[PDB]
Amino acid sequence: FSMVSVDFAVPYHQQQLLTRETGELYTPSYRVLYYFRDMETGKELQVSPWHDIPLYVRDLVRTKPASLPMNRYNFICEIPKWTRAKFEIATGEPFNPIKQDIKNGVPRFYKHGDMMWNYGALPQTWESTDVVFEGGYVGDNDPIDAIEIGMTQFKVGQVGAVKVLGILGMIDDGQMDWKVICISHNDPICRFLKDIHDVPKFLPGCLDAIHEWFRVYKICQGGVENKFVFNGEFKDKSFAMKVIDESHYMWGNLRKI
Amino acid sequence: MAKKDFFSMVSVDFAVPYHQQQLLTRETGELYTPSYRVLYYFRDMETGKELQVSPWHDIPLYVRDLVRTKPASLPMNRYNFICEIPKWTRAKFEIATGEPFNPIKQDIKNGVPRFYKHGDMMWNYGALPQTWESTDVVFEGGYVGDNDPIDAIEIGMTQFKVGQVGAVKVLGILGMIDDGQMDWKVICISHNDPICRFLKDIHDVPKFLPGCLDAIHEWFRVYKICQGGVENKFVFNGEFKDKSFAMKVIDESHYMWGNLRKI
Amino acid sequence: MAKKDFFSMVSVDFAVPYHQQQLLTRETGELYTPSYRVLYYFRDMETGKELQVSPWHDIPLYVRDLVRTKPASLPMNRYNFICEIPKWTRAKFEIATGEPFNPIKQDIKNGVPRFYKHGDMMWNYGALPQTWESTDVVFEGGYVGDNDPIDAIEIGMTQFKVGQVGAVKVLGILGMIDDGQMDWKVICISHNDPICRFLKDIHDVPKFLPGCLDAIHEWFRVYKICQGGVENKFVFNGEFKDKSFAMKVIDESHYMWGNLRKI
Amino acid sequence: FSMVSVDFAVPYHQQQLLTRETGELYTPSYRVLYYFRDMETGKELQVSPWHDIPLYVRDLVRTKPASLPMNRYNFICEIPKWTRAKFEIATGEPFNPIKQDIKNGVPRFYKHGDMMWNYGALPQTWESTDVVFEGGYVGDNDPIDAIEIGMTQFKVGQVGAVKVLGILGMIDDGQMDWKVICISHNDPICRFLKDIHDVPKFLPGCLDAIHEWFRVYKICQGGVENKFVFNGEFKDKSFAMKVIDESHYMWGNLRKI
Repeated sequence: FSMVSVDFAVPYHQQQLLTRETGELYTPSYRVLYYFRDMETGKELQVSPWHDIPLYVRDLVRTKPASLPMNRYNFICEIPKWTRAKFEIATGEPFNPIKQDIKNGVPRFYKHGDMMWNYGALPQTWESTDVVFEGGYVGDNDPIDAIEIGMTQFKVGQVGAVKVLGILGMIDDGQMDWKVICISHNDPICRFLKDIHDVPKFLPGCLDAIHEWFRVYKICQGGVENKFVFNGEFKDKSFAMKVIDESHYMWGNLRKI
Repeated sequence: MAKKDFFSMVSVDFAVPYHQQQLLTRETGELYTPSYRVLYYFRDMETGKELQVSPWHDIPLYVRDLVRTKPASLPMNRYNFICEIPKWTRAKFEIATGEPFNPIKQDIKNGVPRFYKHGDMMWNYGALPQTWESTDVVFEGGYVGDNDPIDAIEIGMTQFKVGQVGAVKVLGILGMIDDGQMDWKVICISHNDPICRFLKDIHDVPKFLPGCLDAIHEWFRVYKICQGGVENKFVFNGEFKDKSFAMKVIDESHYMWGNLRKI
Repeated sequence: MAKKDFFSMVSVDFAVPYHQQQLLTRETGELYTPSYRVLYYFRDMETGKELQVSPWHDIPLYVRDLVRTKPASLPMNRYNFICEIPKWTRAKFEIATGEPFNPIKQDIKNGVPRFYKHGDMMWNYGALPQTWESTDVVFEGGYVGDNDPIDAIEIGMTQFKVGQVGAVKVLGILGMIDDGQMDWKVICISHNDPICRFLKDIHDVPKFLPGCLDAIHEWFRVYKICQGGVENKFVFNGEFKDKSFAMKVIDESHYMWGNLRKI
Repeated sequence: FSMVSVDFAVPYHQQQLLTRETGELYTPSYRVLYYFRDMETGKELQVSPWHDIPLYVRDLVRTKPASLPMNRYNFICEIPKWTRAKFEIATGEPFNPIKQDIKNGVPRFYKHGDMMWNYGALPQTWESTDVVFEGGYVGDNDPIDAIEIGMTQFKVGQVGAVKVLGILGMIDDGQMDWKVICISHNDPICRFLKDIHDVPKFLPGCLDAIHEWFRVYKICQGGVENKFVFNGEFKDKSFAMKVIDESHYMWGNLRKI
């Protein structure tokens, strides 16, 4: 038996993402915490869903065609499909757990209707205010926002691999607020969706509905319609993956500080 | 002055050591002649550096990424599978357990390349890496191992190229006796197949792919008769054991493979 | 002389009477104004002749072809569904049970077209044709019917256009009380959805579309509060009954519809 | 309540196809018989899988887009996927039941290997010898042959709706022997397969393997390779649906006689 092998020692231990809840759901004390459980040792450590969860999903040895491009990102669901309690990552609290946003002293919920798709953020991203985006707007100092459009509803704070399909430039309170469009790698049609122009072929009405909702959800809370760069048009996954890297880079610098 | 920028950078600082490798395959020799070889290499995704590797010892048996985000309550079941004999074909290819870096080559009977006389292999047929069915171990019914990697039959609709590797979900196993030794046939399905997610365990195969398991039992039970030999014997009565049993057999196999290297 | 041409023409001579009809829809009026109408017609697939029809009385409740080739042992479950309120929208459209040929029109509150204040309808919402929930019948918990076609909520990923008709598989039912009367909400899924085949009965919805049934119960239970009213009441405790129960309710409904016409 | 409705009386009763077996499987007495069970009345009548089962699948009222073309044909499986006993419709026996073909006095089985796809015929079709096809070959006086390529294996004599995707002109003993390529309307990928050029995108190797098998299965039974019109090329579904109609027409005339 030839044993000639490239002694490529697998370093680190794989980690298992865990979440825990504390506080009373729908009240201001609710929090979803994240932890890593070493898969060899069993040791747990609290981690930050934002800084510590890989933006890029990778395994040790990639067996897919070197010619096939990569498109597997992690996605942190904040507002599950068919719900309206506005939850968010507490970028201010240690270990950035998920908390429900407070509008007054009262926990916030959308007045317009429900979030009809899983809504959240991509970890290890930062849309900086010191950067200027299309139409000359600056970032809103928050992780990049994502909308995963498959049939299955994620639990609050649930994380999973998605395939980026496109992006929408929404202006929010004077700043750039990209909404990345993506789909769970486990959804039945994930494979038939190659780029943003396929969303209407397989989920007719989905993109119009996403556009319309973000365009007007504030109006009924008193506000005004919202503005979009590119004409409320959805840019494709190439443009979207670029914005995400600019984003990952920006996150990298915030951490070097 | 509505700007509250207080961003906590508290994080568990986990350095991601190693560089991700990209599997690559290259061919040499003339297909269907005895010089044909499929060789495997790794390409450091950082440095671009390539090294030749062994599909048998260097491709992980378990597919794993750096941070698992699936429920900790969901048991793991994603193994790597190396295709040797593509679906719908009959040239017997194999991992060269004796040559350096165990490339894939065509099985030679005398000096003539082998092909199945009975018909074509109707499913992708191959092996699971980092496995070893040791002759020094006695299995069910008192048969020893056959000294080769574990055998696997992936049952999805799509056909793999020769030497193609992919993630599969293990569903069950068949204990066939081949020349006095134990020869497990692990039943799996590509994690990319449209029905992979509805196939939970071996008893679901009949529900979604009726005929499939009978046709696997049958082909393996008689494929040697036409070439002159006898039918083949099976443990458990030609029954397919479920994924739990199958995973234990695969664990045993990976353990033995581990010892094999240490010697 | 190897030609043996003896072709038996013995056959049961079943003449296929009627001509297949093609459903057609046409719109009139200005969308979102009270003049908007969606009208249905049939087009004889032979003669090309068109006739206006009623989406309510003329579209078959049961989808059936001339010779069923599915196992006689497999129970039938393919009903027609008329979409009134598309997935992700909020304009309340309805079948005009009072106008001739019952076209679809937008529901008018005073003289103003209606829209749901609470949010959008997140599933295609509509009715099953040839059904009638009679006021002269007392249902579970002693509530009478609401004098309209049965309500249906189709749960697939794809969104229907207003007034679009399609085959759906019935999976269960919810008994909501609406203004003292019984108001069934039949839960179904398009026969074209990728997971239609894995959804056997109402208890499978939670397994493949977790959240879905809770979100349906909730929206229907509170959608009226914001417009000033009260929460809504449910029979069976807001529980979703399975497809068998749901099919019996639909049969009863089709029977009553039959009487309705005879009068 | 407006009751104005187009009184379009539904005539005939729907029929349920039934099959029964007689004789000993794999011996010469095995036969699969067909019957219709009226769905109202319960009355059963023996029918012929060939003359009595609609070539076109139709329901009373078509609710699909009038713009969407029709492509739902019935398919009678004779040789199930992964098997080798050559069964066939007995075009000579009354009510054309399925019987196993007899090569000598011995029931026939393929020597080459198994039929790897469900193999059968389309009902109400006839490939006449008095007609001349591409390359100038005449028909082989039999129903049109079909290969349904989905993942699920049909039982012997099982009938189901398929979507025609293409066709292959195989020459057999001097005559034209079309092999229609199709897929069960229930297979998971049926919807992604639009035409013959999609078969390689979703089932790579399937068309080459189908070509190769029909090209050589006779060689080992002593014979020679087989010839194909069009260069062993698979024509698309438009050409295939045309051949099927010529076929249905021809069947119609055989019956007027």
